[PDB]
Amino acid sequence: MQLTPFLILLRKTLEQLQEKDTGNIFSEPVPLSEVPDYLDHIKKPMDFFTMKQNLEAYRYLNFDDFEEDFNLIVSNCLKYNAKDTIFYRAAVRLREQGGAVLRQARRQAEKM
Ligand SMILES: CC(=O)c1c[nH]c2c(C)cccc12
Repeated sequence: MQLTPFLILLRKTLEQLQEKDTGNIFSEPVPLSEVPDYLDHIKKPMDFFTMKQNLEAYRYLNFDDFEEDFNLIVSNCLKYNAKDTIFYRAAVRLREQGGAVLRQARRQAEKM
């Protein structure tokens, strides 16, 4: 399949995922200066800005590459934050709502 339509699709999909994160809690890396124990629990931080950089660096060449980093955003947040927090529930909401975005986008990629 052709590269350019695939990257256009991933850009649109990433924008749709960011729209689901209405608090923008996943827009940029977790600020390690404020959370010095974060790396004690989380081996690979991820966020939507880093995903955009990876996309434009041609690091995502199949849908799994892209969805893996999305899943890291969600799983890191569930792991680090207590269940009774807004942050934890925001990851649950993103998993549910972003999952639906991802399933339709993957289907578009399969038509290529
Ligand atoms: C997504 C996430 O876990 C966080 C985003 N910002 C945070 C902050 C500021 C502290 C702890 C966790 C987070």
